Amino acid sequence: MYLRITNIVESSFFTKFIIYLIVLNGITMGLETSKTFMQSFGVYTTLFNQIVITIFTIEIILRIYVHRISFFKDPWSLFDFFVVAISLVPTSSGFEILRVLRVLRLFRLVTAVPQMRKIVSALISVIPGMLSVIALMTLFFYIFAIMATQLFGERFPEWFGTLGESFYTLFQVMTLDDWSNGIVRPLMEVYPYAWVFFIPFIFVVTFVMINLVVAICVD
Amino acid sequence: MYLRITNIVESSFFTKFIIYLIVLNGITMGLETSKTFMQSFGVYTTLFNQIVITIFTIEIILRIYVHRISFFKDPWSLFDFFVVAISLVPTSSGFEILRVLRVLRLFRLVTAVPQMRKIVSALISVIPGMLSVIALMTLFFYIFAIMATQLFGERFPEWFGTLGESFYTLFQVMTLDDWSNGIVRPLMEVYPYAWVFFIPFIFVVTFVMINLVVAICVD
Amino acid sequence: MYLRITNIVESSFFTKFIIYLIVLNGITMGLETSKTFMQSFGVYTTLFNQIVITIFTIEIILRIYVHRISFFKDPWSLFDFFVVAISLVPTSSGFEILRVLRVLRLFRLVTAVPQMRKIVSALISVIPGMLSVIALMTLFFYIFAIMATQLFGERFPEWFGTLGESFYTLFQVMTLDDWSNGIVRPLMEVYPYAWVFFIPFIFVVTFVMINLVVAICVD
Amino acid sequence: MYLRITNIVESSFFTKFIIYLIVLNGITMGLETSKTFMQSFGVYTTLFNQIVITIFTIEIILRIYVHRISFFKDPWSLFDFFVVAISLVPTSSGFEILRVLRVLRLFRLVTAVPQMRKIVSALISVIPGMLSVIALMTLFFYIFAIMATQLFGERFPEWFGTLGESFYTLFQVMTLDDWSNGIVRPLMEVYPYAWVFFIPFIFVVTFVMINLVVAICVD
Ligand SMILES: [Ca+2]
Ligand SMILES: [Ca+2]
Repeated sequence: MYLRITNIVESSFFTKFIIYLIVLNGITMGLETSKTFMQSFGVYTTLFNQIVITIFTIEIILRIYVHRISFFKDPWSLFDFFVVAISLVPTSSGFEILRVLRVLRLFRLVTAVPQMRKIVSALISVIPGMLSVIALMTLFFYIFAIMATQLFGERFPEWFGTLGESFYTLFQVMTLDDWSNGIVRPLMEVYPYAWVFFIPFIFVVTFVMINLVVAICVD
Repeated sequence: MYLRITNIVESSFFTKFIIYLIVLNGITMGLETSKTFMQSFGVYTTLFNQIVITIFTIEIILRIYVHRISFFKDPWSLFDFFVVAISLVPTSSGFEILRVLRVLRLFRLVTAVPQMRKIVSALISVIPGMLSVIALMTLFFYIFAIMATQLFGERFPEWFGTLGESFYTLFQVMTLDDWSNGIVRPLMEVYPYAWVFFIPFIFVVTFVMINLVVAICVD
Repeated sequence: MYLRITNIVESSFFTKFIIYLIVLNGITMGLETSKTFMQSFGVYTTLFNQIVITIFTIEIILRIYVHRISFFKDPWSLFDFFVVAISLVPTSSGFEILRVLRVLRLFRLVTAVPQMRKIVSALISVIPGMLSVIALMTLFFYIFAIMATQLFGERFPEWFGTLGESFYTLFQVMTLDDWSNGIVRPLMEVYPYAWVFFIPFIFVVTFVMINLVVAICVD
Repeated sequence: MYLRITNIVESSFFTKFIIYLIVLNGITMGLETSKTFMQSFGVYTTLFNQIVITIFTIEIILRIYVHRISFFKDPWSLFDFFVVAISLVPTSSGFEILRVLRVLRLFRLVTAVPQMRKIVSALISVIPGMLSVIALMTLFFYIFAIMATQLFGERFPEWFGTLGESFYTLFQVMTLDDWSNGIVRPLMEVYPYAWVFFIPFIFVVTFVMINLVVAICVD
């Protein structure tokens, strides 16, 4: 029976049928957003919803008999498994995020289309050539986050009171978002020289980030 | 008479007479902005306006009897057609944006001049080699916009209350506009972990957006 | 006496004497900033100022004998004339900006030192290849600035009340400064659809500005 | 004994032992952040800290005999000296930044891993090409900061008023952070024309900053 189902699975119709469900399920989830619609046709939806999840487990079952180990060595295949997996966990217990993480299956539209796969892969492929710099910054954030936590966290515990909080605030300064009136101008009402910590922080981080951009505009 | 007018239409005079009118009506529209100027000379500029609107229809009419099918296959011409059409809809009824969309005619200075046309066309032509990315992002915004609506909509309806709202807020974070003090920090007073949703959303959206830019400098 | 002075002006010493004065007057103008310093050594620095302005007029006078009509055809040369001239206008009457515009002479340190000159020129040379785009946008701003004034200026005169105000506000959106909480979210409390004007406004203007930068990396 | 130690120091084990310390002292510093952790293991960590500081001075001493003059002509080595030196100052009176600057030793993880060194060096190497621009800008900032102080600092001393305050505010405008609502809109309530000073300032400073980025993407 193997070669029977291998022909079914590898069949263009099969793929296109899967893709069709995604674009239907995608549209369905955006409708699940309307509190009105759910009162009207929620039943219709949750069942259509459960159907797809059944169908998707079947597909993932089929997809593995026809690839075995070649499957679990495929990023795209793995993705799909782990996504449908999520959607499998019952509609209760644990963390209310699971019910919500279900919408991640809409990313299957990416996986089930090569043109998308192509673009994502083009994108991802740039990452390893960034890890040298990324690592550098992460070391950097970590060093300053620590300095900040012990320089400002006592008078300013919202922003710097904790290693995590300093990390967040330092990130915010890096995105340059409301950084002066929002953070440093205040900080300075107590610590006049805080500009000595943040202007340099800003130069370094902005400089590095520009280098990172030109680095990707060469490869 | 065909060749008589085909020789009038193609005439440098005719074309430069059009450009001359555009720059006048352009100037006249910035004057119509002034409450003071409209008092005293309202009728001047209202007549002068209706005058030009005729002249432009006459032209667009003449322009067709010379080009027929060729004219309804010229981007720049179709434009000119539709932009005059809008300017034709009676100063009443329906929507009042039509009185305001009439200012779109000043975009004719772009069509009716090659130097401008060159640059516009240059710009536009970059778009198709972005749609792969643009598609990806729209799918992404749609996914996260759904998650946000069903994670923050209840306590924060102004910002995430509706699928559209989340789209708006998500756009806003993407432009990095006032995103932390103002959206995420407030959010965190209730949802300590909201940072888990927004830092990743930001990395992705900004990474992708950098790629899209380096894409446009490899062409 | 011509050849005598053509050896005074063209000399190394002359030039390096001029440069020495600039860096001295420059330092002197940062000290004129302190109200303290002025209550002590203010007389010193006002004379020192008039002194330098004398010395500078002598030089520019000299410079013209040695160069005649060739001088008024050098960008850098014309500049120094204009800048020194501004510095000549009596410490009274008309506008006080003239007293303030005097500090523009410190731009002579650029005019009168190569490499600066080189770099400035490097930069300016990039401009003409932007004029097509620049022009394009200025038409675009103008069109929307008009549109906004008549869509939003009645309920929101601070921001869109005058054509000029719209230009300012529209500029501000383009710099993406506080555009959503500061301007559009408010606007929407009255004009729910205002998002239809600003998101498109923002795509266009951002897109364009990206191209203009990609252009400057082609040239 | 020279060649004995030159075989100890130059040894892989020596280096990898140093790296192993950094990553441990690094971890230990992120824990010294916790107020809880200090109340339980504070003594453990302060001793461990004093220890590592010795180990690093022993190393730095060893490192010097094996290299002599070649060491004080190595950037990376000098660094390690100064960084360790800072950590050497007696945890006591004087400034308190010295206790905080101690966390700078984690930058040794950069100095003592060739993969970091490379990337850092790759970055630093870009700086010389920028000094022509960097100089230009500093001159520019200096000129406008002075103008601003004498134009706006009487009514707006928080922001201007001091040559330094202007510098800061001008920096802020350049990062474009809250520049319109936060600064220029207010200024205009008193000085209607302040826009004539800040819009050009913004064009120029952002122009320059674009050219600088393009110059780095070509070298
Ligand atoms: Ca802001
Ligand atoms: Ca901002």
